Amino acid sequence: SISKDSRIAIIGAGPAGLAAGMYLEQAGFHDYTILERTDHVGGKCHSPNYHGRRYEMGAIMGVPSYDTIQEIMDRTGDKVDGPKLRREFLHEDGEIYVPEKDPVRGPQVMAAVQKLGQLLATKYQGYDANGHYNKVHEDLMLPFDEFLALNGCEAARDLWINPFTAFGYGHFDNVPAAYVLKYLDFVTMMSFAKGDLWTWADGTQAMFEHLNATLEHPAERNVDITRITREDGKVHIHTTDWDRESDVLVLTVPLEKFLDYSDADDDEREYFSKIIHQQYMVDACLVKEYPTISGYVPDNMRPERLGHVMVYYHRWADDPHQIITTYLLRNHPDYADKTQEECRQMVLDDMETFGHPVEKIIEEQTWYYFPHVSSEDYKAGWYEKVEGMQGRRNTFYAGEIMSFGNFDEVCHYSKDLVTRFFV
Ligand SMILES: Cc1cc2nc3c(=O)[nH]c(=O)nc-3n(C[C@H](O)[C@H](O)[C@H](O)COP(=O)(O)OP(=O)(O)OC[C@H]3O[C@@H](n4cnc5c(N)ncnc54)[C@H](O)[C@@H]3O)c2cc1C
Ligand code: NA
Repeated sequence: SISKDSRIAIIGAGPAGLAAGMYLEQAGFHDYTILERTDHVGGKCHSPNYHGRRYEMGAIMGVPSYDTIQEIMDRTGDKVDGPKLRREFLHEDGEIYVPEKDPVRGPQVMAAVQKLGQLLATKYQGYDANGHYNKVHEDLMLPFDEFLALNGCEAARDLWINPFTAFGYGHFDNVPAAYVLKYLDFVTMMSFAKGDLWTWADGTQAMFEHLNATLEHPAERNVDITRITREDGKVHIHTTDWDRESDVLVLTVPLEKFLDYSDADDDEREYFSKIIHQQYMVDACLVKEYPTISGYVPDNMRPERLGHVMVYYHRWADDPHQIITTYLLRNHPDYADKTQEECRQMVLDDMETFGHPVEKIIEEQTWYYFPHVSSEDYKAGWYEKVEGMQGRRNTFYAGEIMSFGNFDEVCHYSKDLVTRFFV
């Protein structure tokens, strides 16, 4: 479909762009370049150093069905070798509870989970295909909570919420089921429930730094792209230090932000303007009365508790002076955005309520997170349109918006992008 001698410009050296280069290269496309704006690779897989070890400012974990990430690891020599994950559940007052042994609610949840599994196995068979170019059932276009209510499966939300809302992906009242069930597909949900999770001692970033190194063309970094245009069957890229012509453009960067430095056409502008994102804030903390385990707080995952700590990550069990990361959301469609200052204050108060008071915040990051569209826009055929635009003026669209904000999903999509359009 596309000629091996094409000059291919990939924008972004996150998992998505690095994967694009890997699978292009392995398909015989040797003239790609990856353009990265920062000084580093891995994107939201970001594993900085502290006291001889690496902590996670972004992604922490995978599941055994992360087949594409296994291929990446087959290529780099990396191994799943991080510390074990364990967790407790806390109420918003900090008291420990065991929802798995709630004799009334527990059965209700697992019964709903059983029923949903059967629906997914029959009625919604195909729901978990990567990307959204296979048009899902209309039901999956509804907010997850409405999708569950339609099917009499409300109580299932209790299991699904913890690795979703706490993981920054937003709230079940508004986020379409399509996203939730592609990420937390039945088998993936089961792996999470069971604690069968991948972590890396050197961070999730490490395998991406290593992938980049294995590439024929490691990413070019500190590349400040000021403008892109696509006249006359060609791509023209202008950066502070140069400007070059390519034959093919691959975007793994945010598509609404792309509008501000490109000759974006009417469709691009109209549709990329609909993209909404999460403001997901992570605080790298030194604390007293070091936790003995990670904690989730479902009470603080309610929209009424927006900006509160939903979860904190106990990474290094042996060293009580190592980093504990905290996680909170600053936005919700039906609420005013929470300010950084006020959310930072909640980090301190909540961690104190939890009995693990903060001595120091050494790093803090609000991420551009989980780009997506509303149920209304999804229903109106957003992905039909954008997937119909694939290749228009030699521009291909990828990254988080085109699949899901998880590093296996975006890598998987980049791989299939090669199969779908290039080979
Ligand atoms: C706190 C947190 C927890 C997470 N937990 C998990 C998890 O448990 N499991 C999981 O699978 N995933 C997890 N993720 C999500 C995962 O990290 C991302 O979905 C993944 O990194 C997406 O890869 P990407 O390449 O599409 O986007 P990104 O990682 O965001 O990378 C995009 C790249 O493009 C670059 N870029 C942006 N603009 C430009 C520009 N204008 N010009 C050039 N380059 C540009 C960026 O600098 C970046 O390198 C987590 C993320 C965070 C923040
Ligand atoms: Na459970």
